[PDB]
Amino acid sequence: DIVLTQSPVSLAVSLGQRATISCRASESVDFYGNSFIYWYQQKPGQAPKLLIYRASNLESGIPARFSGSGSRTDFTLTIHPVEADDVATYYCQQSIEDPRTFGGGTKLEI
Amino acid sequence: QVQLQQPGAELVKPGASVKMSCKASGYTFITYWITWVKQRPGQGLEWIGDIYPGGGRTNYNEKFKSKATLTVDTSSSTAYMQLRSLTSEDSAVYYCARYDGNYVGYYYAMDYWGQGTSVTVS
Amino acid sequence: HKNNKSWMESEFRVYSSANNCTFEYVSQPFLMDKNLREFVF
Amino acid sequence: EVFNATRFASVYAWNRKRISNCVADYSVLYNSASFSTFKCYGVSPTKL
Ligand SMILES: *[C@@H]1O[C@H](CO)[C@@H](O)[C@H](O)[C@H]1NC(C)=O
Repeated sequence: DIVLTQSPVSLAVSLGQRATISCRASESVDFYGNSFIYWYQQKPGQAPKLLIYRASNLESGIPARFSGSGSRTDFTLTIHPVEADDVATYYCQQSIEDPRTFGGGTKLEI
Repeated sequence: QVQLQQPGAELVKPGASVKMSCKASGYTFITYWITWVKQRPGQGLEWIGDIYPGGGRTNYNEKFKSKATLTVDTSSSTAYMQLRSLTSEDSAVYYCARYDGNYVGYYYAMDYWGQGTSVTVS
Repeated sequence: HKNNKSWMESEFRVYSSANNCTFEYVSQPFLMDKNLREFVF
Repeated sequence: EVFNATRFASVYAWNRKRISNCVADYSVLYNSASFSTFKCYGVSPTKL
């Protein structure tokens, strides 16, 4: 079971600044150049919404501010600029091997 | 177009069993896998199992293999999840959602999510 | 055959049908070339 | 041989090839980008 750790546990970012959420994998996620790491945004009282798939590709309908980066066992999610409606919990999910696990989550505060 | 509908809340006595429905619409139900993800209040997300509506092929997590039983209803395009031996630790929010599962595509990327249902075990 | 002036195998007349085939193997001949050949099966 | 065969049979007369007694290098499948659909049932593609 791959253990995903998300740091920082809580992040405070003002308007127009850069927010970075890093997801660390206990085991390698890259597979023939493909990194199976997905990023989700879960507003309180609502289901998570997909933002980044394959750790580098933006899902359709997501603003260009959200961006993903990283490789091997370390991945980072970058939001720039950060808007008011970004207050939610962000989760990282791996799918290279079963069972698929989710990170502890990072709470973003304005 | 695509909609996944779940009841708002469910109440079940401890030690009993509860059956769940995940209505699917706006897409070919049999061509997309359905999974369930458990989220304890104030905690993260946990995978339960993966099922394919076409043929009823089921994949279960080792932790939830004896707790959750998953079935499908292709006639009504509804996914069914049954929990047995419910305890206090099973009170959480479970989300039903679909992924295309294409390796050269999204793969296990989970684009759309169901609203989820919260259960109080008391 | 008149042209080749030799015997060549026409067809496998041992069996009528071939269904649900599982394994196949090909190797160099060992039955060919007062010599005694012994095989244990 | 199966993937790069010049001629493929029709769907009603689909050709079947048995693969056995060999080591299967799946790396060519992942490296290939011409594939548009890659769905595996009952087995994880990374676990193949
Ligand atoms: C043709 O051969 C290439 C060689 O790498 C392989 O990647 C591909 O899968 C084969 N089949 C095609 C292109 O349909």
